[PDB]
Amino acid sequence: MSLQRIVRVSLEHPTSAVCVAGVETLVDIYGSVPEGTEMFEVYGTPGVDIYISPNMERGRERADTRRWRFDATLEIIVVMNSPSNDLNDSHVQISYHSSHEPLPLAYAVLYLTCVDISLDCDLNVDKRQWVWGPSGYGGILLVNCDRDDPSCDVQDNCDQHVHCLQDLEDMSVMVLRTQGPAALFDDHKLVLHTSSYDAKRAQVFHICGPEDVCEAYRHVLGQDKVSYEVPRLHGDEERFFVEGLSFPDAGFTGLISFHVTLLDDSASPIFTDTVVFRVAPWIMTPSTLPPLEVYVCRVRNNTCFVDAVAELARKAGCKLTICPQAENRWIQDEMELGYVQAPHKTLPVVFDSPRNGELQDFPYKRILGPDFGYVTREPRDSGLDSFGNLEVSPPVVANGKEYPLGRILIGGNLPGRVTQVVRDFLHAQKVQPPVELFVDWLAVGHVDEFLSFVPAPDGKGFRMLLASPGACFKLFQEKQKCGHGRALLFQGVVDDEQVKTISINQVLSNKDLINYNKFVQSCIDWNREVLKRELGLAECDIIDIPQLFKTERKKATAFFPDLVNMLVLGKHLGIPKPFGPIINGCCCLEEKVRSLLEPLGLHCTFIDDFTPYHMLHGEVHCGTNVCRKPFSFKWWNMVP
Amino acid sequence: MSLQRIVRVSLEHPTSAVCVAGVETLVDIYGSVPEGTEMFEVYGTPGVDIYISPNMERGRERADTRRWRFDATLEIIVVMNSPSNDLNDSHVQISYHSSHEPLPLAYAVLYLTCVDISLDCDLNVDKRQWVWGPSGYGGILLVNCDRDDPSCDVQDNCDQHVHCLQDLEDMSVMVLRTQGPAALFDDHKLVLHTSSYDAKRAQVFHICGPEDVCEAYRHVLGQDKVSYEVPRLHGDEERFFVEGLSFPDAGFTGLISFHVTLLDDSASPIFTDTVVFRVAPWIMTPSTLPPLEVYVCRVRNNTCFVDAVAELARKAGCKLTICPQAENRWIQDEMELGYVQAPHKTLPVVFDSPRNGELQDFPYKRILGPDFGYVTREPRDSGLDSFGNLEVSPPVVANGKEYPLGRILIGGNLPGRVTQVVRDFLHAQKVQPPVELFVDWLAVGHVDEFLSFVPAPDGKGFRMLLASPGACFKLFQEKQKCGHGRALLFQGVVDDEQVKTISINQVLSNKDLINYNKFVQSCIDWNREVLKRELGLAECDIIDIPQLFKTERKKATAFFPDLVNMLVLGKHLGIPKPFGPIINGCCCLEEKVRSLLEPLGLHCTFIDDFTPYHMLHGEVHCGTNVCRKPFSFKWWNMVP
Ligand SMILES: *CC(=N)NCCC[C@H](NC(=O)c1ccccc1)C(N)=O
Ligand SMILES: *CC(=N)NCCC[C@H](NC(=O)c1ccccc1)C(N)=O
Ligand SMILES: [Ca+2]
Ligand SMILES: [Ca+2]
Ligand SMILES: [Ca+2]
Ligand SMILES: [Ca+2]
Ligand SMILES: [Ca+2]
Ligand SMILES: [Ca+2]
Ligand SMILES: [Ca+2]
Ligand SMILES: [Ca+2]
Ligand SMILES: [Ca+2]
Ligand SMILES: [Ca+2]
Ligand SMILES: [Cl-]
Ligand SMILES: [Cl-]
Ligand SMILES: [Cl-]
Ligand SMILES: [Cl-]
Ligand SMILES: [Cl-]
Ligand SMILES: [Cl-]
Ligand SMILES: [Cl-]
Ligand SMILES: [Cl-]
Repeated sequence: MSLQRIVRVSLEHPTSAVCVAGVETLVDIYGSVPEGTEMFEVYGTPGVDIYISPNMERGRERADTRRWRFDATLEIIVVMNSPSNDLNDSHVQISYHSSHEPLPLAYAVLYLTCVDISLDCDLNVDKRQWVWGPSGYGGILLVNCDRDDPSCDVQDNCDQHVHCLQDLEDMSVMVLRTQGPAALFDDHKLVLHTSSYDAKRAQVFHICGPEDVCEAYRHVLGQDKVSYEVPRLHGDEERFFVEGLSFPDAGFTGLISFHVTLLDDSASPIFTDTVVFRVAPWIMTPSTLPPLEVYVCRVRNNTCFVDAVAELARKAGCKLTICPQAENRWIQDEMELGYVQAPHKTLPVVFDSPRNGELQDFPYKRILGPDFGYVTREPRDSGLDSFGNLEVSPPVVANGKEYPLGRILIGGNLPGRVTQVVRDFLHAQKVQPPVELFVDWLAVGHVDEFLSFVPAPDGKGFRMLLASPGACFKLFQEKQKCGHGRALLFQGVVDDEQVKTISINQVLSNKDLINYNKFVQSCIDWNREVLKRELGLAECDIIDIPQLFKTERKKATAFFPDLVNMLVLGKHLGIPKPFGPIINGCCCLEEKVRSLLEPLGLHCTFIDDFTPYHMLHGEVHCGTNVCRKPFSFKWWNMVP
Repeated sequence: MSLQRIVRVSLEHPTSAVCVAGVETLVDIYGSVPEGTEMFEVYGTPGVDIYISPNMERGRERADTRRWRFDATLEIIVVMNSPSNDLNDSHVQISYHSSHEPLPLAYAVLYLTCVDISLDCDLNVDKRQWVWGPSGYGGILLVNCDRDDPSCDVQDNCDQHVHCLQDLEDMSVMVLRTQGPAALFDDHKLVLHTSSYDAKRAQVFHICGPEDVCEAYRHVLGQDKVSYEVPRLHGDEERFFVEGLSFPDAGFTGLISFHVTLLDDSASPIFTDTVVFRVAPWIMTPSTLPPLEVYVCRVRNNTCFVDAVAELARKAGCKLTICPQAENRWIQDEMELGYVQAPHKTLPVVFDSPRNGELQDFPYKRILGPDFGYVTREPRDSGLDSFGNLEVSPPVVANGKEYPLGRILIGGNLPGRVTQVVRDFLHAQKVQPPVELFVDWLAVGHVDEFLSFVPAPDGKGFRMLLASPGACFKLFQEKQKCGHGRALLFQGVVDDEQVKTISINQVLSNKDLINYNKFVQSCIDWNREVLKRELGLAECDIIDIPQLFKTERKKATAFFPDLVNMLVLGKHLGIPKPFGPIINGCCCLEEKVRSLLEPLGLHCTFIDDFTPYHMLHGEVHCGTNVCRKPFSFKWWNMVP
């Protein structure tokens, strides 16, 4: 199951074959044996393993211990597991014998120069193929999309040099052992190389001075450099550092091959070794994971929303990053905070939306720190649904398959959508197979407007919450059956243009509003069945949250503040204050929200956001982004 | 495991839902039930199946036989397995009851209009995915690369019409059943469609008059036509005929999807059905299969070679197609005769080489008959190895995997080849994973110059024959040991420029020739080990044929006529007459060839081809092509 070579010898002159350590070499002869050959012996220098074996069966046996009856169906295998100290310091001798004369009929001498050449980085086996699963192997290469060097205002993938002392942590090591006699390399070339396609996807740096000098990490393989001649500057081992340049995309499967080759120019190759890296994909974090940093804007009239986000994220231990002006508020539409995982350094990565104009400068300026990669996709042609539309589910099981990193959720329409480049990126990450949903019926049309996952220690670890006009129907009808129909919804709120205060009786007896909410619930029910199919969830995990919808056209906006589309930080969730019907001094919508959520251990704190948001078609989740702790499950044993 | 719909009803007004036959519909309500609801009954029109089931377990039970205690965790499923005869001719009625008053509290009525819509072609299940293996399913679509219509000088894929009466045999049927009430279609649209990418890869024709009129096969889906409105011209069933336009290539995985959709414009879709075709790949035929037609040229000085090919192919029952002038001889370099298989009509297909100049007109003019497809690949940039370099192995087992259609064999060099477009085509056929070999050392450099498979009822059904200078070494040395060293090789042959007659002693004692043949055998041994690894063959299946090699440069031509590179037609093989050393009135090389081949039942007939060929670097196989009977093993259950 190893490399096989056939080196033939001649009874006229000895041969000077060069072999590679560990590789087997079949030994045969040009022409025929002596005329009266009946037996043969074979002998080898210490450190030269000689085995005899029939060509039919595959059982090996030491060959230098007896005089073998001659048989053309036998074959001799020579293996040198250790490199030679000097050229041709070992040899094999085959003598042919007959019972007629006592002396050997003929000799066949083969001198051997053994060289130990191997290229290895981190062999997680064939070493030339990448296989998925817990029993899989292969090296992982990152993309290095961050800024570790403070001198640069640009990305770390752009420089052909390495002018940072800790940027090397983002790269992958690759050791080339080249043990053997030095004079051999006066006759043979050592060439590292890679295909031009892979060369345009990653860069390799040789080392000329260990661990101290930035100029010593000499760039040897890049966009135009497809091959390089390793001078063996350190002796029997050369260290290389490879950094990826791109993420898996529509045309890039995600595998790059690096080869080393020994050439005989005084060129003809006699040995080649390969190493295959897989570019680690971009992984999204659903709301079920523990949060790390909460992001929120501060706009010309954002006064108490920031304070509420602060005093409510301090219960989950978050960093509370704040933006001074946002050039305007929608911090959840411009960026999505995922990560890329490696067995040495897993770093979080921001994905920048092509929905630009307000926060278009925030990610590439003040979000890619030392360990914070940056990736973005802009189409050549336009985005209307963007990263409010992009969410991720918890780990699920559906269609027989298991999704331990969840599935991606984006919206669209069935008969005709998010731009094709973003779709291609998400589908090419291959680790969270996306599920395209129906969101085109909403005004802005983002998935997070009707769907939100929440952690709950029961059932499946989480609950999927869906907005449901029928839930509000049931709640308002059951409250009417008590006599509180004259309770008003928008009663307690700072009214500037005096949004008209509607009552329960007015809402329930408004035919157009009720029919429009029935249509909205039919859309949400279609999405609900698609979610149950593609995520394998039951009604035990699905909770309906009461929510009505306004409209000024054929598309849907929220009637009162959207209860779903909330900020979910582990045990604490910030929900938009619905300003519902006050029945006993407390909002009945808030009472229903508590009755639905707090039995799951969560604590619901409602934020007044009627003036800052919900009048520009957004809620707290629309104004708050968050990055989360990566999954414990590693992405390589995923068997897609 | 079917499509799931949720249709909600209201206690205020009945609903008029339209459902699809076989599809389940969950029935719920907007808002809450009556105030004192304790029980409920459900009733359905004959032909309406109503089941009750808890939302946790998945056991169904008929629901219209008792009065059920009310439970919000129960759900009712409505299924109509048969289409309706008139609009809303069936209905479901849900009554809510209490033990307090004897009459029902409220009713909920849902009228149903059932329509049976289904698109099916040949469902070999999900019907939207193509899976490999004996337990796999999916439809097969051909490419229709032949000329069934005599009126056209061009291919059958080029016309947008169908002006042939038997070209339809090459297409694939696709039936769309649309049973239901006719008035429904006054309100709903029926749309067939496909993605523009798939639209550029295949064409679809609707039918407007059965089996008689060519103009009735109306083109509905093509390069620009991505959607079409089916008028239901025949009633409850429409027939479509789809023909493929391309083979699987680097950018085309080989799958095309056709969808049908029911729209509600008085548009909103409520049902969509899909059908996925796989384009059948191009399959090559190795020499082990029985032959059908032998092809050979007739050139200005080809006198007895054609006669020998004729009188030697008449033993295997071949058609013996002859070319009058070939515009010059290399009929094996211009074309490769494979086939494309379908469950209805498997047709042979020629693959035209980009090596043009001599026979560039033969395939597209006089080889694509009624059932003879044509495919070709020309690069935008040049071919130097072409279709002498392209061969195919018998079914093998290697690397654990099983190759029941064999593997493709093409030549090249390791450190740097056949053009990339041909490589991409062969690799994209996906059914015979190619093995790139080392052939760059030869003058013309074709795989068939040193490798040939032959049928033999023993071992594995076949024997791989490799040219070996060492075999000729052994033969000439064993003949020297008798005293026939003064026997001459090129003795009996028509000598015009008097090729010098060499003897065995002169050949064996020529140091340059012997060393060059040793290098040649080392190359062939590298290829031999690669073949043993990639085909899983042992020495029991490998036979070495004696062959020496000339040279006027650093590349290799044949010394005497190449014994391998022969015409293999089942039990009969035409071998080039080697004109070897005559020892007892018979050529000793022919005696060795017989001793190696005839014990396998084969019969060796040698053809004088020294003047026609072997002086322009070719042998009988270089001047003879052949198509063979397709494999009995079908390509769809191949599990690549
Ligand atoms: C949850 C979420 N991401 N919501 C997005 C906020 C909607 C926003 N709409 C506006 O800014 C707007 C307000 C008033 C008039 C016109 C537009 C958007 N375009 O995404
Ligand atoms: C087995 C096979 N396909 N052989 C190919 C024939 C070689 C041919 N060479 C010539 O025609 C030639 C003759 C004399 C001088 C220069 C070229 C070819 N080019 O393929
Ligand atoms: Ca750098
Ligand atoms: Ca870095
Ligand atoms: Ca942006
Ligand atoms: Ca770093
Ligand atoms: Ca998002
Ligand atoms: Ca046609
Ligand atoms: Ca045809
Ligand atoms: Ca051609
Ligand atoms: Ca036909
Ligand atoms: Ca061929
Ligand atoms: Cl050798
Ligand atoms: Cl893709
Ligand atoms: Cl509901
Ligand atoms: Cl308030
Ligand atoms: Cl409905
Ligand atoms: Cl390909
Ligand atoms: Cl041999
Ligand atoms: Cl003769």
